[PDB]
Amino acid sequence: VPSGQLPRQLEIILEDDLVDSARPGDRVKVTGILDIKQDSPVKRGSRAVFDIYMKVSSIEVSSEEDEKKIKDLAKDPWIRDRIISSIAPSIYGHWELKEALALALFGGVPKVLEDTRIRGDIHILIIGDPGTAKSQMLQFISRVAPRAVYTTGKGSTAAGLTAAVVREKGTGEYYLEAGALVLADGGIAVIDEIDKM
Amino acid sequence: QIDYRDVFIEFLTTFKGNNNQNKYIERINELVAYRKKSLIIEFSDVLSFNENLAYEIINNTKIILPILEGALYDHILQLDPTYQRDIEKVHVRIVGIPRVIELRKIRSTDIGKLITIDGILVKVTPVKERIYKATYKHIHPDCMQEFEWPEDEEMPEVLEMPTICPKCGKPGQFRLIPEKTKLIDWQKAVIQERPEEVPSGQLPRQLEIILEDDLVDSARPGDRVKVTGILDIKQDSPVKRGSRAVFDIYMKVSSIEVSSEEDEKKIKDLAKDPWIRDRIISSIAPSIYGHWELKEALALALFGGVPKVLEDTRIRGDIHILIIGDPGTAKSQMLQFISRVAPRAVYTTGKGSTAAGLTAAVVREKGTGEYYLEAGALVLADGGIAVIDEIDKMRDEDRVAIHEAMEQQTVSIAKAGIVAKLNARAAVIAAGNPKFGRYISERPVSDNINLPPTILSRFDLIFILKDQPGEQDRELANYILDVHSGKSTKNIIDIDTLRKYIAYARKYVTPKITSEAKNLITDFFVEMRKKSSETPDSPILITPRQLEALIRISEAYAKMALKAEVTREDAERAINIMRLFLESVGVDM
Amino acid sequence: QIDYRDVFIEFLTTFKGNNNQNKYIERINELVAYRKKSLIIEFSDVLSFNENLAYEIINNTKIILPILEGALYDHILQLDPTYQRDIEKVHVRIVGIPRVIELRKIRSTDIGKLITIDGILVKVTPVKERIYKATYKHIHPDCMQEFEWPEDEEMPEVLEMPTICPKCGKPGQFRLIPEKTKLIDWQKAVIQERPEEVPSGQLPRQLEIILEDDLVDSARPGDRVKVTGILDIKQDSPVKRGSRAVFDIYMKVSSIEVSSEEDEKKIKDLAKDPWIRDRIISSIAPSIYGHWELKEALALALFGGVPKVLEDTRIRGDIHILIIGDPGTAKSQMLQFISRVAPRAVYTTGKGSTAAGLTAAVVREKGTGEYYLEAGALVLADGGIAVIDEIDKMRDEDRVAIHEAMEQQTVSIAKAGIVAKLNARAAVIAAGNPKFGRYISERPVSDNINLPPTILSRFDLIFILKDQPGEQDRELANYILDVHSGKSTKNIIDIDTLRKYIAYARKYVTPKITSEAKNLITDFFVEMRKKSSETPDSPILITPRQLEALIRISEAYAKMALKAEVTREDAERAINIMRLFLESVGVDM
DNA sequence: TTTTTTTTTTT
Ligand SMILES: [Mg+2]
Ligand SMILES: [Mg+2]
Ligand SMILES: [Zn+2]
Ligand SMILES: [Zn+2]
Repeated sequence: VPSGQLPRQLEIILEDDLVDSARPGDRVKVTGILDIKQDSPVKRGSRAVFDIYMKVSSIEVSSEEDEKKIKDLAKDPWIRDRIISSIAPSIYGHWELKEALALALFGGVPKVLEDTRIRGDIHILIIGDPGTAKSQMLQFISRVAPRAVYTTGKGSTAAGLTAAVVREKGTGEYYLEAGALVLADGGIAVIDEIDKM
Repeated sequence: QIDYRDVFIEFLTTFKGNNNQNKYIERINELVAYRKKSLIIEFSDVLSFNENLAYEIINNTKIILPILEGALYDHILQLDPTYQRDIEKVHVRIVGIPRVIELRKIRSTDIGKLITIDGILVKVTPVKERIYKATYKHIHPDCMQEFEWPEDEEMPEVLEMPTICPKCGKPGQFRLIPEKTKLIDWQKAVIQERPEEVPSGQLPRQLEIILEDDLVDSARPGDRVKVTGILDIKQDSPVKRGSRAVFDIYMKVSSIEVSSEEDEKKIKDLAKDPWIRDRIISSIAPSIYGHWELKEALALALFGGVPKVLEDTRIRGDIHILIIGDPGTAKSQMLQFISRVAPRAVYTTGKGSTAAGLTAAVVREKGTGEYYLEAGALVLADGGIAVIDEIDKMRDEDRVAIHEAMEQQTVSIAKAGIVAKLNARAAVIAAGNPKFGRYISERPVSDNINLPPTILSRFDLIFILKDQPGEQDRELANYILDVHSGKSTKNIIDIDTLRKYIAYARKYVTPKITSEAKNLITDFFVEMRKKSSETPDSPILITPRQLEALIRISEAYAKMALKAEVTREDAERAINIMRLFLESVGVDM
Repeated sequence: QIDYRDVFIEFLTTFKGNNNQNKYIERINELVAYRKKSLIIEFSDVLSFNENLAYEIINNTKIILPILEGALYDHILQLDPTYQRDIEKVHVRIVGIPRVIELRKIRSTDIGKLITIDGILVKVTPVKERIYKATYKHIHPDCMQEFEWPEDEEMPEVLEMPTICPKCGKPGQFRLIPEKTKLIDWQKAVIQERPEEVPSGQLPRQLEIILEDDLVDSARPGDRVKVTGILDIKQDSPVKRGSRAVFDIYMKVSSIEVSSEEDEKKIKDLAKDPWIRDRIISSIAPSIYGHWELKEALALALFGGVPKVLEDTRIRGDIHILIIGDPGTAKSQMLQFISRVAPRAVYTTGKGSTAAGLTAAVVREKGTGEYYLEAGALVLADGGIAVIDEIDKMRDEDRVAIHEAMEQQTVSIAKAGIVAKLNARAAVIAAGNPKFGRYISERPVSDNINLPPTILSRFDLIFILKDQPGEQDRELANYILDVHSGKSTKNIIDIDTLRKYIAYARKYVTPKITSEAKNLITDFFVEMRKKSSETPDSPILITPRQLEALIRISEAYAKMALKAEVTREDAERAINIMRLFLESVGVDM
């Protein structure tokens, strides 16, 4: 996005076996043919201006050499120390906090019992004086995690965190839109300035 | 090709059941007895009897289904002619189709084929009428003729009127004649996929289903059902131009399954054991050890007392239980167990789910602005059990209205020009955290749960759960890890058998109070009042509501053993459990 | 086919009533005398006279009702020639049809047959006009012709215009002529099923009914009614293209019954008892033990005083009662009994207890975006009794909003560009708990009640209920257990005849004050004022409102015995009950 | 319903 501008959007069409090939919030690479979009041909009067939409032919989300590379890293006896040392390299100190943040990236193993369920996710709360690089680390966590969402207490609403009802004015229909917590399912949700929410 | 009508008729009359009893004839006779007009058959039986017939049903259901219905109708009228002039069309429905498709996996290849879907009902529209054979009159000064426009064909889902009068061969204006128009019952429902099968990070899908004829009002909203039928593309408005060559898909329901005499025999047999009362206590929440007093109370709540309806007043028969447990005391384990074991239960929190927190609310219409009513948690749980976790942070509006619903079991509205009264006869089981994090023994109960003392008097029993760091910690730690690995106890009753046991007792047992039980309860209540009077700072008010609790608790014990009357033993147990409750809150009984 | 109008005319004259008085002959006379234009026929008197006439009326209702009505019109014409050119068409109403169908059980087969439905009226639209015979003029320079479009046929519900002029056989445009158009009165109302028949966990359903001609304004919302007629499909917007061959169901009302000379005889017989006052008091909440003085007060509020309307002022005639008591003192149970026996009552416990919900609310009409008033609890209770529960839990700023309603019996709103006044002539009965939940004898009376003196002066009687344990618990426990055992008190006036007695007394008895009663009331008021001046610490102000409370109470006692004037004994009873109220608040006399 | 600024009544 250029300076002082808002992000742009494009409409894509998935057909046949390409449906349900991705989830919202994913970074994708999409290939296909561009075409102009027609929606109300009968609406005569000016409006000789059309929008462009993409006709998808193949979609990629986000492999053998990498797996070999990963296995070699795990062979080092001090791999755990290397991983901790790699969390926010630009921050001095805070070794205990860095160690805990590494654990939350991996997490535990969920367990389904006879009656109840045990979560595998780890929740971390940080309280610190201003200027202690709390926000710098959280920015790093949201960038290194395979799936993460960064939110702020003041810039978030209850509807925007769980699900927002969108009335389809074209047909007068109600349907849900995924919120921040839903989009972070299976990942990490990062909340800054939780005390100010 | 081969006429299966003869095969179908002999199959029904010569079906070897569990003992070759020909159960299909039995239900056919039952159908004639009550004029049910709908016969259901199992696909497994058809396949076992003649797999060739089964394949035709599952492959060409569009063509051969009316053929089979005609053969069945002829057999029914031949067996009994009185069925005529009452039902002109019988219905045959297939269940247990092996072609099961997940809701999210439906594609274009499944359109027009017989498939079955499993899901949850969310919305049900009121019953309406659909035209399948209309009658029209040509308004042209020379015609004055009446005719049925959809000639030799059923009226499609799209209402269309003739352009040229068939009788006079002229165009013009046509008027519908409702008096000579055939109608069929029509209902629309929405089915939603279960949360278990929803992929991660995605919203649940929905599907529109249409119920017609006797299938209307076959399932209350919020029930897990299995639906079988045909898929088709919806046509909301075919005359709407604007491209949009895409369409949704809906389902024409042909058979719906929701979720015995032998059970009643085994239920009565299960009650023959004189130790049945203690067995039921053990069967409650087998995962958690100890907490026998709390387990005993929950068993009484499920059975409940017998409500009294008099000429001028109504007396509550439900039993309300309050649990105040420290954090980490696993107060949500049996609460989840209670919901599963209860035949009808509603799970919610203090704030509720919708705008109507617990009792009810009045909401303006989004489209028209008209005022209507929305049922709360208590109303939706009428006749069952309402499990309300986290009772201590209910809405401020409900903090006053709950007084009437908890005692009079009614919700009264006199707002925005609407006067209404809704029944709320539901037993309430609620859990709340202490207002100071950890419970304080020396302090009273009112200043420990953050509720008005009036509400406390409306609860039959109150129990306090404390996480005492005693010797049990080692056992508790081992117990917690054993639950992680997996373990179970023995000599209990499964939830499935227990659930029907409670349902049977609540429908056929109405215990009566005897003189011996009457005298025992009277003496204890007088004794209760004296003890509270002596203490000038009693932590719990002893009101006449307590006397009603003794009657209700004692009746539950008799209902627990399917007793016709209440005896001394039932009264003695009722007194003892109340004595423990007074000790728990810190009253020297 | 044979005719029956001769038998119908014969039945109207040859039928013998209970005493062979030929009421239908008398009923015809009343119809002619008052130009009633509508006649009511009981179905139980038709099959008894001729069973054959009963079935044809039920079955072929469409093609036999106009025939019978036409014959009756000729019978009236000879009975009174002047009835002509006053009422051109007459109507006959049939009630007590054996075909009664529950609202939820209506299906396709029930359309087109005479049925009966019992329910509750919730809303009525204002009276309108419907065209059943239109007159048109062809706007085409050649034609200039006027005609009635629907020939030999009543104009359908859908407004249809001619396409070809019958006078000239040419197309064009036509102009309606309102001056030559025949109209019929039209009204729409919505009926709701009673809560008794609503299934548990479900919201009540509604049905739309149409009242036409003299049936308009025959009932008001909130009334239990029994309606008879024919169902039909609703063609609200037939011009709406877009498929949707699904139609709703509405009801064409033929007769309506709301909620008898024999009742008057029964009521008058009851008043002959010298101890009728005692019997009425004993009949108030028989299931509640004790509280005799509170039961006496509740009886007075049900009957009330005599409002005075003068050329310059209006004087309140209603009686207001306030009850303060400890929890579990049967306050809510007794209040619920009032709503059952009162002809019109409104209940409000926790929801709608705000200022807007109690008197009136200004709501934005989303149809046009403007503002209009919505009736509150007190306005909806006009002419009846308003019951308020948990008054002590109401906010003080919300509670003061009813000061004008309790005394001036009007509600005035000046908000958001709306200035309006509404009538709120209702009796207010309120219940609540003391300041500290339970009454404390150590604290004075003033802080125990915790209410401003301004609102206390508006209550005619105030009672304090104390739950003090003692020797009466055994009697209370025995009485409660006896109630649970099914035992009931005898020699008690039951519910429905008590409701009739109160309704008759309120609208037919107007006692007047005599000279004997004037002296007794004046003397007590002077004595009461002196006692109040003696003690300045009293929590109750003795204002002139108290003097009028004595007048209102004394009139109610006379009205309770169907007496035409207030005598010495009635004044003495009013003074006696006033003494107890003063003693109940610590004001000795 | 949803975020927004606004005057208003009422949560
Ligand atoms: Mg920061
Ligand atoms: Mg009460
Ligand atoms: Zn024609
Ligand atoms: Zn003409």
